Amino acid sequence: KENPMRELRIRKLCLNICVGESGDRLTRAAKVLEQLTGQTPVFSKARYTVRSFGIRRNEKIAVHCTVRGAKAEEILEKGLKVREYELRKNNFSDTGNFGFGIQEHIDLGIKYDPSIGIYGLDFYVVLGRPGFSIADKKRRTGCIGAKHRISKEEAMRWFQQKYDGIILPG
Amino acid sequence: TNTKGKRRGTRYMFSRPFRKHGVVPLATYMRIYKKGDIVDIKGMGTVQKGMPHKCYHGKTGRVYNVTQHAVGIVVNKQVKGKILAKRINVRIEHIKHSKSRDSFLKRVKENDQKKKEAKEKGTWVQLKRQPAPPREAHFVRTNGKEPELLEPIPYEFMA
Amino acid sequence: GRRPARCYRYCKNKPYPKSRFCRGVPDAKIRIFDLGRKKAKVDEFPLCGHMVSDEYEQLSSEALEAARICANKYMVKSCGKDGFHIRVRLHPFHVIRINKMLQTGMRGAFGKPQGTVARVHIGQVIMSIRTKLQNKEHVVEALRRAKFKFPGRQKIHISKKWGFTKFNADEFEDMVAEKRLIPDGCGVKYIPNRGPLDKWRALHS
Amino acid sequence: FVKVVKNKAYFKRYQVKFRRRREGKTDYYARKRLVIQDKNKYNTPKYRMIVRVTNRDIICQIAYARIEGDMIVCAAYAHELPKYGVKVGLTNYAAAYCTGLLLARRLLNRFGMDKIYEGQVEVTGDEYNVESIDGQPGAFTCYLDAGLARTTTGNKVFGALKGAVDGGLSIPHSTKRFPGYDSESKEFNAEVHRKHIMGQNVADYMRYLMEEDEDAYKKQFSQYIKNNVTPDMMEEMYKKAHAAIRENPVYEKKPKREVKKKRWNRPKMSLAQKKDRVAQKKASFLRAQERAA
Amino acid sequence: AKSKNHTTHNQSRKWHRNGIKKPRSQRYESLKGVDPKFLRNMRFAKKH
RNA sequence: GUCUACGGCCAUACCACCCUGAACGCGCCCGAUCUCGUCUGAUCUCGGAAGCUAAGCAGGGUCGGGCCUGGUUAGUACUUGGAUGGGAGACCGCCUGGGAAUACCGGGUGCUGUAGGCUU
RNA sequence: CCGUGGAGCAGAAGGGCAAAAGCUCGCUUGAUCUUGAUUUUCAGUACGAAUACAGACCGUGAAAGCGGGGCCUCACGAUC
RNA sequence: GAUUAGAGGUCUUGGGGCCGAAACGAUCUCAACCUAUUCUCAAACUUUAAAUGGGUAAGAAGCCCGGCUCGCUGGUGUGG
Ligand SMILES: [Mg+2]
Ligand SMILES: [Mg+2]
Ligand SMILES: [Mg+2]
Ligand SMILES: [Mg+2]
Ligand SMILES: [Mg+2]
Ligand SMILES: [Mg+2]
Ligand SMILES: [Mg+2]
Ligand SMILES: [Mg+2]
Ligand SMILES: [Mg+2]
Ligand SMILES: [Mg+2]
Ligand SMILES: [Mg+2]
Ligand SMILES: [Mg+2]
Ligand SMILES: [Mg+2]
Ligand SMILES: [Mg+2]
Repeated sequence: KENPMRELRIRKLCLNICVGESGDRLTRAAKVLEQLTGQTPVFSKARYTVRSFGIRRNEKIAVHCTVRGAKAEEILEKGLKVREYELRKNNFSDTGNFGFGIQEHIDLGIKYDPSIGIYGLDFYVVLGRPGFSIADKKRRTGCIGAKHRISKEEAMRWFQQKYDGIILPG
Repeated sequence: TNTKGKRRGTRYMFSRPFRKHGVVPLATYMRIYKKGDIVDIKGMGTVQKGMPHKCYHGKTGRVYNVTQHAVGIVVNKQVKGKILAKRINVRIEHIKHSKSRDSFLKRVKENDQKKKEAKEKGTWVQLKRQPAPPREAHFVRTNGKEPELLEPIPYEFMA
Repeated sequence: GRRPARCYRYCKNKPYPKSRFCRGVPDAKIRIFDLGRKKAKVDEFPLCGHMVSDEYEQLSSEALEAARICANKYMVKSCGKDGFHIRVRLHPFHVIRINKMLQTGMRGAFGKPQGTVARVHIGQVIMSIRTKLQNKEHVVEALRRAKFKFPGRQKIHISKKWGFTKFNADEFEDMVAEKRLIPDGCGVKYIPNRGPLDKWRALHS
Repeated sequence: FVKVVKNKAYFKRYQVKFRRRREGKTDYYARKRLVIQDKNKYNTPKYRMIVRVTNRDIICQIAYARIEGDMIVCAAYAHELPKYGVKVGLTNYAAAYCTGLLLARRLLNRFGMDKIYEGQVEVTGDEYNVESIDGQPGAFTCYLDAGLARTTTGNKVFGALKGAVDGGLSIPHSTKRFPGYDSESKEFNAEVHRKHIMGQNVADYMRYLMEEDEDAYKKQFSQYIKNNVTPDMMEEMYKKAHAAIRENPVYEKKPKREVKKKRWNRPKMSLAQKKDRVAQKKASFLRAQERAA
Repeated sequence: AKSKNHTTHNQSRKWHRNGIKKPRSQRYESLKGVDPKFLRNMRFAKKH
């Protein structure tokens, strides 16, 4: 048997692009990201100052956004279609989440505009389960127990069964 | 010479006890002090408002004025060859009812009650607390077993 | 080069360790605190002999090293190269000071660090030798001739414990047979009846 | 590898927080400023109104703190509304208003103060405050205890506050968090607040469902259809509920039924049992291993 | 020309040879230093 | 027997894993027109009641860690007062009183206030 | 995901602090006017610093409340 | 915060080699690492924690009653 609603569902999908310098490149990356995600993304300032990468304290160097639900699985479907539903054993974290990256963006269904240029990005997905909001709600916060959490094997099974993908070793 | 700072040498006196830091329990705030209660002083470093000076820490005084958040108390301080009964204002956190007076109050109520009683009976009853009297004569019964010998043990080195 | 040892024999000052306040302390001369066949188990060196202090004083780190060298030399001469295990059980942590004169005099007379000494209490072990049962007079003689490198008075005591452990030798073997302590390295692990049953199963399997 | 964070030293030095803080139920920082009476007022009670919105219920209580534990003088529950007429919709803003009004009227009726301080009999949803009447007992005064709720505009805790204020209690407040305050204009729309109080914001939702979709409407309001409540009649039934509350606010306790004394949870086993268990566990392991070898 | 810097060698004897007298406790202590509005009340009550 | 709202004392209450939860309740849960707020109705706010004890939560278990409380260590360490006591000293013994703390070995694993329910 | 503070709170150090005293926003000027009392060094004198009040005008918050400078311990000056 | 010594684990990395095109595939190792132990320490360390000691109380200015005043606090001749 099974519990009808202890099943696995994706609860958020995070997209980010880290360009490493503020300016026209940054705002065009924000533009392509918001065109892809249908909503305005946000800028993240540099935490520290390191001159090896040519960055300083508190300038926007990356643009990221998060999605839930319908648009989340559509974007994830596009990304996995680009990655031909192929992932590696080490692509999955110990907490049940996973992710990957796309070297360039116009392949997943984005028209090439010569002005904006080309940009890669990182997809990440946080596998969830009904009741995970306990860990972050305000009134009576608590843990999510031991049985209810997600492990690497469960994430692998969910990925290979729902999206009929292949986990090549590596 | 030394320094005349107000908190010199209080790193242990004003500190919090082990595993007792954090929010002050509200029972301290929810106690009632009236005019004339005998009260103890114990500086608590968690709150810095109305902190008593270190020389009154561990002293017992009498409340003479009650105010929104603090209490004025008269306490004796030994200055050289004379004692001054001086009045200081302490916030309610650094204060605590003295239990040295409630015992005497309960004793007063109890011996007053036993004086009111037996007044019609005419019998005699003792009220003054006599000191521990010498032990009276009694018998120590051995139950057929003789007391066992005790002897010093021989010296033999451990270390 | 250094002042006579009689100038620093009594525990007259508070312990004055090397720390963020006492800086520039020269390194103590003794660096090695045990030698011999220290890589030996607990069942081949049952005999243990201590040199125990009889006076409350402070012993110089260098004198510690000199006694260690003398004991090691006699031991390698007598009981072979690896038939024993020394252990000096005093680390020099109390630094001493010197107010050198070159003419200010006694003004500003707080000394600079000079060396390190170890404060020793009455009935405190100084050196310990573990070896086989038959080298008893060898241990005694080694400790006796090491005594001459120290000030004050010391005694030699053949401990009733088994090796460098806190268990009596006359039931150490019975207890290890019963599996109440498990040997490791140069010591033993006590196994109380308090852990989870998984460990009990593991060590009874 | 890596350090073990939850080390024996970690547990030895760890200091737990208060039990209520651990459960997340109490904000002691706010409680200190909320329930503490001034020292020169001595044992004068400092009443306060607790409002707690649950997933299926509204809790309203009047409490003053005491050393052994704060004491509840009056309490009112949303699930008592079906007695007065509100058969369904026990969590919305209207239900909060009715339960606050019921708490206020119950307090006064217990407390011998109904003929005085009737308050807003006709609901208007505007700024109202009760004044003490000379020659008569002073109006009851208390302060809202929002708890951990986020006090943004339109909160049901503020709805209950408005309900009790119209009931007759004197509670300091301002018409800024009531539904109807417009941030930009910084103005208050008493009519909007009144329609929120009377539940029109659900009536237009149900009519909006009528406009396009039927099965979705049934899914959203199933019990509404079962209880036969229509968008137009909600204002009338809420008016009737207010009238009934102001008529008979007294509370009668349900009669107590004798218990059959049945234990529903496992009792704690004793030392002898838990020692025999480990003894026989060791015996069983030994007897299994001596064969498996 | 150095000299002794500080001491309290004879101070206890000096204090005790006249005796450290406790403050003269007595009923009806003064009302100075009391909360002004409560004092104003007590004056009004005494007046009326 | 037990839960909810507000608590008092703040681990005998915490932490890790495992088992069980009748009814009410607390929850998870279903949506974003209105109130409200976000990059995102994830959080917060709002409107509900299809499903579920999976999780939270409650009870119990672990020769569990910790914590609390005892025994041992121990009349040991230390110490008030005394001696024309010993000792070259370092220090030690005695008389008169007080008297610890690890390791090690046991026991326990929240009590309870006000109001309101369920066990018809 | 773990994380009792192992960070931060201008500075020395110490104490204190986790839905905060830390970080980020919103609004403001209680760093304002005024009489007394008290503490700290103390002679129980000043200065400096600080603590409870009281009387007005305010700020903030839904409110209880909190605030007349900096989380506390130091950062300052008679007569003419 | 100093500090000695051996035990058991792994690839978490580095160092000598070895079979390997290479392979955390493999051989020893030395190490750093982790887990249990172990020797010795602190005036500016501490969970614990004395002895000696520092306040306060041991009644008539106290208890128990009845009644008045209040412009303060007040659900309430409530509290004080
Ligand atoms: Mg010479
Ligand atoms: Mg000296
Ligand atoms: Mg708040
Ligand atoms: Mg001279
Ligand atoms: Mg002189
Ligand atoms: Mg949702
Ligand atoms: Mg559950
Ligand atoms: Mg379960
Ligand atoms: Mg245990
Ligand atoms: Mg209860
Ligand atoms: Mg039945
Ligand atoms: Mg805050
Ligand atoms: Mg004022
Ligand atoms: Mg600040």
